[PDB]
Amino acid sequence: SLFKDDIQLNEHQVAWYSKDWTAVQSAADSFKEKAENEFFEIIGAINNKTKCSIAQKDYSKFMVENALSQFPECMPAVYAMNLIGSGLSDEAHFNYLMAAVPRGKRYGKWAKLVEDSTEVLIIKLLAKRYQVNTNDAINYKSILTKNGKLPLVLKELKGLVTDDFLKEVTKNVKEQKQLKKLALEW
Amino acid sequence: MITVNEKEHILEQKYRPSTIDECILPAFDKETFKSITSKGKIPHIILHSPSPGTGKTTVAKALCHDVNADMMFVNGSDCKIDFVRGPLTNFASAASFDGRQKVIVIDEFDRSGLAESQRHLRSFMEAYSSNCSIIITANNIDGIIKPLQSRCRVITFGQPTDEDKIEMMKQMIRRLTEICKHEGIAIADMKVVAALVKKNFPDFRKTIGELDSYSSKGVLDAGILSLVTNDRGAIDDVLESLKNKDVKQLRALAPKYAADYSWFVGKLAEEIYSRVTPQSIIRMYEIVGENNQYHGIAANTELHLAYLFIQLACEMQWK
Amino acid sequence: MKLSKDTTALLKNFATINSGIMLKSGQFIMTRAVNGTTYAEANISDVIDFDVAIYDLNGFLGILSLVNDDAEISQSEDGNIKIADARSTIFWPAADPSTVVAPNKPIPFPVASAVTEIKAEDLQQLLRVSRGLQIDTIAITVKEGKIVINGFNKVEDSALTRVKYSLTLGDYDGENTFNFIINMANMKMQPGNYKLLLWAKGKQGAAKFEGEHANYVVALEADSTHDF
Amino acid sequence: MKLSKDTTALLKNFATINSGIMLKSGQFIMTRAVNGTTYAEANISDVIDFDVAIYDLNGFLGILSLVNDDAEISQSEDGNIKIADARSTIFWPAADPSTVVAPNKPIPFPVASAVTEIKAEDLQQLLRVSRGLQIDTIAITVKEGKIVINGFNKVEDSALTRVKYSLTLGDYDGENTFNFIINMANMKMQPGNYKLLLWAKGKQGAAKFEGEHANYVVALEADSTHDF
Amino acid sequence: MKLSKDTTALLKNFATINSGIMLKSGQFIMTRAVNGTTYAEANISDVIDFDVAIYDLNGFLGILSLVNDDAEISQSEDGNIKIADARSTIFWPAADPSTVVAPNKPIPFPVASAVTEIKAEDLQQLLRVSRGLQIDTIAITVKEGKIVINGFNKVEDSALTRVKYSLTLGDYDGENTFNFIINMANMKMQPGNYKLLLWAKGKQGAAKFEGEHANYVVALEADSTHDF
DNA sequence: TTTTTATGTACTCGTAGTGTCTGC
DNA sequence: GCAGACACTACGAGTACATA
Ligand SMILES: [Mg+2]
Repeated sequence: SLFKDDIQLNEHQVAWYSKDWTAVQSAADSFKEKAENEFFEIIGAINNKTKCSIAQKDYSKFMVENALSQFPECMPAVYAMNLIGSGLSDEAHFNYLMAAVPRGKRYGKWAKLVEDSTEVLIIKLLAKRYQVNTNDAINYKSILTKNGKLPLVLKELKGLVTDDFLKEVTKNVKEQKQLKKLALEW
Repeated sequence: MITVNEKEHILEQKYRPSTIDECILPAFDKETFKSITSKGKIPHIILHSPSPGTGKTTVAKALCHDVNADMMFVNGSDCKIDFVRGPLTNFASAASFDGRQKVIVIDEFDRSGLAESQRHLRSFMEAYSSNCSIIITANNIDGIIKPLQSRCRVITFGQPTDEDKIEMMKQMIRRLTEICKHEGIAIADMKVVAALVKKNFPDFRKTIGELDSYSSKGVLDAGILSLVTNDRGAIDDVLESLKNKDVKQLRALAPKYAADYSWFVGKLAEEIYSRVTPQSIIRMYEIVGENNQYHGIAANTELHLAYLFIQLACEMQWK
Repeated sequence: MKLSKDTTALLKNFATINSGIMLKSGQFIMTRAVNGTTYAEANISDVIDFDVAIYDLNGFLGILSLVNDDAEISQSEDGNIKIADARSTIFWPAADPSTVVAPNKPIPFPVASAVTEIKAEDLQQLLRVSRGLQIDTIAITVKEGKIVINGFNKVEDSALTRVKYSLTLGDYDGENTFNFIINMANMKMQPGNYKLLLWAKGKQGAAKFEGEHANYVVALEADSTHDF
Repeated sequence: MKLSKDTTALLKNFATINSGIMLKSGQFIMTRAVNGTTYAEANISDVIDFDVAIYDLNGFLGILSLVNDDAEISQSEDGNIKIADARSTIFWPAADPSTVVAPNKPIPFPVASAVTEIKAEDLQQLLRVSRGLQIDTIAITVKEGKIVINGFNKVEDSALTRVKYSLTLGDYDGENTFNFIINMANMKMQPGNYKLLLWAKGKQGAAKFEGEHANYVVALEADSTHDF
Repeated sequence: MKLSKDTTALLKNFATINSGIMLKSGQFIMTRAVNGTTYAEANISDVIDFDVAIYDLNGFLGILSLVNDDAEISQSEDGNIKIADARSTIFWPAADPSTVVAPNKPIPFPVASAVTEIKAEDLQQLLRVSRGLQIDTIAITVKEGKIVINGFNKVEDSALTRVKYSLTLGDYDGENTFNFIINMANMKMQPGNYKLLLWAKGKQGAAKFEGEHANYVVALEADSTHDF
């Protein structure tokens, strides 16, 4: 901190002029700021009957179909492009929707279910040890409470929680609250 | 008035404008560029189309030319992180010894795999902002990370006003005329020049590239006008037979286009959309969409095309 | 203005406190860490006969290894650096002053709050020692009369109490027990024998090692407690 | 219990053959694949002091390069494990045996139909030719009295016809004819001198690789052909 | 037929020009790059006794380090390449000529527009510097009655505006004036002293290096300029 | 004002780890 | 002769597109 007169060189200027790239990097990483899309001005036009004309902007037959999939007033039209639309021009799939789904409004919230993260890990586990697909696995868990005492079996299987396997269950440090959680109360 | 490069035969690159005035642009846009060249210093800028050949990468070099910058021109896809650390850091830190604005032109920077380089650039732009500025050229903005658009004046092309379009077109016609004098191309009918411009409007590159291919015979006459306004493949015989609701004719055209179906079906959607009433549109997609969908299960493809025609004939209410 | 095995050597080192450097005219040269933490001055045989700033020193010097020792360096026509060799010539870029951090002035060291010294292998011993066992910080302080250094690993020894190497320097005539700390990557000086002046006036202090070639000054670390 | 520098290396190696392992008390380890293709046994000089099952091996040997080498790996106070360190302590999961495929069959290689040796430097040459000459199967057999190896290319040369490689391994004296084919994929030993004992009666069979640091036994591919 | 270290060091070179090669009986070998930019011809120690096309040169040369330095080679009954060792033996796929872009014969070099020569000592310094100086292309013109050479940075440079380097070759006897630019990338020659043969018939134009071992031709750059 | 299906296939980037070879 | 430093490879991250 010598010299004692430096108009502070900004976090960047120091990164670069000194040329250690690892500090330059974290300065890079600074703005990663990941978000994008504007697909809701496309949904909006199909709804409000304004004009966009597409072509210019990226379009998602999956994203437009799903968004509308919300309001039952639309399902007839989406249902249509769903059976039939596989194989239509994005230009088309769009032009159609303009001329079918009639009113306009929608407010935001999609419906996503509530996952008990624990319950999913448990079924994903059972289907692993037992080489069954997910529906029997759910049967097993229903059964395995009501006798044969789920702690007996979760204790045997706590063996494979391999943290490759957790990445399959949730996506965050919620995922590390779980490593511990069945390592525990059985 | 017109800059010619003379090291190129390819002719849409022979006539590439040297300065900001030679460029044909929307009024407000030209004016904002004059404003910039006036102040003598050039900010960080993004030029984007997404329609090709509106003049983005041309105006990039012109802006530099007008302010007399020391300019490094760089292919976007060549500008990976080690380039920015390497060659660009050198140039951006070095001092031009005539006191010229230093400017780095990164052309066609909208590639996806360069996001890592672009982030690395966001810190750079603030460090070296005193020396030199960056002009990015892009076809699709979303390929430019948000913090780079924050740091720039984003100027957006080829989306003129209704008036600009009318002026720009006059300006482009005047220009084409002038290119013809120079090139030895005889203009018999001015109507064909106004037609080439209108045909390919946003894209001024293709509009000149066209002129080369219709000049085979050194003259533009009423006969060339037929080929410029005319449609070389088309759909017309089907569209017409559909309106007339006749069948023997539809029955006969089937085998013609069964040849390549996926393309034909596409044109038919595109072309009927314009020619039929609003709730006929919604019906036509259900009819064409369903037909397209089962094609490739359907065993006789020529018949499957006939089936499509009979279907549309009856249900299409034509505006 | 040719350059000798002697003067290039010391310069490859300044290249490690700071990548670029600014040299003025004299037999005088000096650099600093962009961030402050470090510094270094020196006088040398050969004579700098023009003002110029460099961006890529480590690079610049590599380029010199490739021409004739008797290669005369000049300020080139435009104002960059012409390196005229035997039957060839190289032109390396003069860089923009405002993109190279050099010392404002040759910071003048106060009087010693403390004085002692160090030995070449001792400095060799230490430098060598740390990284191996993972040490990355140290501390000079009075211990049983004399002065000694205690090397820590501040990554796995946060609050600094499990020494992992130690070296004695020479006893302490004055009277009070102080405690000085330095980061380890901050120790750029070249081995050999250095007289070690120490200093303090606030939560701020310094430490100017004196070698028989050049001088190095290193800041302290925030949690050092002098006894003044 | 404590695990050495040589033991752990037969542990990264037994991971290339099974995700999981079960070693038990003794000075013996062994594992074989969930597809019963590949068997590997090894006698170590660190004496394993209890019966444990790990769902994952190559995961465990990871939390073990970090800890220093005291590593009193004991058993946790709740059925899991305890890696004791010079200065820390770590806890790995421990799987119910129902979740690991363990050999359970220290069956003894019957008797050798024929025996022969291979020099380690000459495993070298083959483990490497095959890489860039593109081999994926080989066949051990008799050419001109000695026992040879042929490398082929099951994909390009669909029926082992054009030999991309041959290697000569010291004569056969017994009077038999044979052609033992092995899918290179299912071959996983670290180099070294290896005794080669190959057995087969009629159609069932296998090859056993005796080495001074481990033992290896794999299965002839579909078509191998002999008269024993 | 056998091949020695010296021979191969060549072909490992000729690889960097064309990854394939066709070669026939004699002490002559040659390759020209697929794209029509460079070409090398070679007289060599070892002796070729049959025609053969190699698809993957850069790795055949590789296979060859995988046996002793002496193994004999020939055309197999198998009309492929047999590298036979003391103990082992390899069988390298000889490719169909159709696919190995080779030169039918040897085209003479236009009695040279201009002549001069370059010390191998000198040329090492060019390559050496070019890494150091990011010199990607060069130009050979006439500065004051002598033949110079200038390295550039076509990247940062664009117009070849500023010279970063300038060897000084011979003197210029005759009275034309020119500027022959050369893509550094296109310069694939094992170092050693060369005679230099330049040529141009207007828009036509090339450059020939005349070694002690082989001769090399590279294409000028698009606006190499001259009055020939 | 809202926000991403599951399987298989292909391609580019950066970086880290890996190996063979040469100047002071 | 060995480090240094170069050239190469393997991998994981993010993007993409056709199917269902
Ligand atoms: Mg462009």
